[PDB]
Amino acid sequence: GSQILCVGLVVLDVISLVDKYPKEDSEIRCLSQRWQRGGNASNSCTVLSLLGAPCAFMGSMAPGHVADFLVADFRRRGVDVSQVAWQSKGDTPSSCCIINNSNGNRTIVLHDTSLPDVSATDFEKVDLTQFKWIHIEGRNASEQVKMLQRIDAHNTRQPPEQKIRVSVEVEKPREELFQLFGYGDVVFVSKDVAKHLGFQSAEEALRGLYGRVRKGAVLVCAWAEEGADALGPDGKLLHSDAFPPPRVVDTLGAGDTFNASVIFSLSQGRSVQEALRFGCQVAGKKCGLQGFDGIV
Amino acid sequence: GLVPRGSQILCVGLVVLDVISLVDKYPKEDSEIRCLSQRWQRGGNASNSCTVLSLLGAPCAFMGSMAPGHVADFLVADFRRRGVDVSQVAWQSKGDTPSSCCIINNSNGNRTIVLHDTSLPDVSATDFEKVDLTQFKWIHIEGRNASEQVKMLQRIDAHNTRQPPEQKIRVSVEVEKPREELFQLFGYGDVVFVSKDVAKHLGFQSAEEALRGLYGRVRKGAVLVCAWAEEGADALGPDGKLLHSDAFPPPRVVDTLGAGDTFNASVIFSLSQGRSVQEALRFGCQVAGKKCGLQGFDGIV
Ligand SMILES: C[C@]1(O)CCN(c2nc(N3C[C@@H](O)[C@@H](O)C3)cc(C(F)(F)F)c2C#N)C1
Ligand SMILES: C[C@]1(O)CCN(c2nc(N3C[C@@H](O)[C@@H](O)C3)cc(C(F)(F)F)c2C#N)C1
Repeated sequence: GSQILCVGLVVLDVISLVDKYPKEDSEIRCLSQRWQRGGNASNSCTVLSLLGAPCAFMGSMAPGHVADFLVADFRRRGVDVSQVAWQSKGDTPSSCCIINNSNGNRTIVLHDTSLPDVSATDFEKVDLTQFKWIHIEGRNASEQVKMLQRIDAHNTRQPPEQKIRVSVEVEKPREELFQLFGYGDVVFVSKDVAKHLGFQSAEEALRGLYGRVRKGAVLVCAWAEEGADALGPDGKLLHSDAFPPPRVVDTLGAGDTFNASVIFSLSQGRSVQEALRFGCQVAGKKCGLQGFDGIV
Repeated sequence: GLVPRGSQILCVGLVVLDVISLVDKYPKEDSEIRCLSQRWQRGGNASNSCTVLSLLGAPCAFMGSMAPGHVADFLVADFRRRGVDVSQVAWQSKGDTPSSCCIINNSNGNRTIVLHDTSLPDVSATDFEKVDLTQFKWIHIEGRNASEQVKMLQRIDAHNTRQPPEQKIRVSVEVEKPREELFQLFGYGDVVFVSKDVAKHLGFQSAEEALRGLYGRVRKGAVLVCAWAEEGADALGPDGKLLHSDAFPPPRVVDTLGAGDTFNASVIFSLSQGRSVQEALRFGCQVAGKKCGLQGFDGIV
């Protein structure tokens, strides 16, 4: 019961830092270039390790030079990679990321390689006893629902002391994913998902979507410079203002920084109000830096 | 390994990692989109010419700057896949190996480019000074850091002054970017390639106007070459006779990216084989024309 497991993607982010977003059909020179290990669940692992939490990553990878870079990076951060679902078919996903240096906007052109996703069968092979918290990045929802039902079954057969806490992230406005609201102790819904469902604020989104979550669950919604909100079974809307840096230079992975910091803070026994504030704190620090070094 | 004396064609210039993403529509800033297809390609003018020289059957070498890392590893493996000798690469302790991001909009064909940064130092005259030239029969320089490259060209002239005519290294220069720094390179080389883009920027409206207008800038006995896309290519040498070749357009134009580099490498190859300027012009148009109907460099020969 010592690790935080993050289930989701690992993508190679080929970053270009620009002073202005390029206008279509133009040729701009970038300020700098870097490779960064990406993917939501993968980014959350980086943050958890920097926060001082033992963590594990579970996701699909295909042997090759890109996976070698990603594995070395994960290992350099002390992220346990023993749960990786190695694939014989597909290439490693990669994306071209344009980071605007004047406002931190990040634009991602993802190349999804048909790498088969982590299956309920792959998850069934995992001994859950070493995990205190399991975070699932919403992707192949029907297959992830089965993984979540397995954690519930495990929890039924354990005393309250040994129960594995569960969190779910619904970040893409894909209908398949909306069934994941009914699973997990903590549900993270993105601003992009909330806006697609017709909500114009975090408070509105929480009130509107709370009926979709499991009994006793906490629904969390971060809203960029507007900070973040959370709503629990007691019906009290919780809010935290953002901690924006004086100069916002990179928001790539700011959402993942928030998620990991909220999870970390809750796994440490802190209240929802303290976890919300801490998430905004670390996410805000991240936005004033390139990458993840120096967030703590 | 052992490279026989006077056997290679050396190409000095840029190697870049081109990341090309094909999209339905141009992404709006701060959005996360999925591309239709994505490819990692080795680019750069001198780099592209090396590929073509290898496919033509010429032993060839590339000289350019690279920084140790995963990008350089991809580029080196891609050079090797194309039989290019990479032993002359100027490995750098500072800077990033060039990488570019191209976004191609599938609904209108628009190409948006986020060019490589300027962090990596270019090949210097002192890096070039360390090269034993005896293994090269031809040295092609892609015009970049002109003041440094002029010194490299002066070193080849000095080498040649002490050589019998049969052991003289032939030299070619490409002025492809409309940068004033580069215009001093016209006065160097046996063969000078000037691009249509450079010629137009200098106010020339045809390969003929460009050659007649710029010939006064080349050294005694040099051949000035100018390809003009579908209008074919022209050359002008010391005899004052303007030479022309019509283009050999493919039945359907597929990919013109690196067609200029294909022309340059084919002209060089043909001249290094002892063919005349007229024959080299025609051969350059033929290979460049074949390339335009092909994706990449496979099947150009
Ligand atoms: C958990 C998060 O919601 C993920 C995104 N995020 C932030 N996004 C910001 N922007 C994204 C894009 O809309 C830009 O125009 C500005 C700006 C900031 C801030 F300014 F506060 F630093 C934060 C913070 N933290 C926190
Ligand atoms: C050595 C070269 O001059 C460099 C470019 N080139 C061509 N460019 C063409 N363009 C089409 C358009 O996309 C523009 O880039 C110009 C069309 C053709 C042709 F139609 F003839 F095949 C050729 C040929 N050969 C040969």
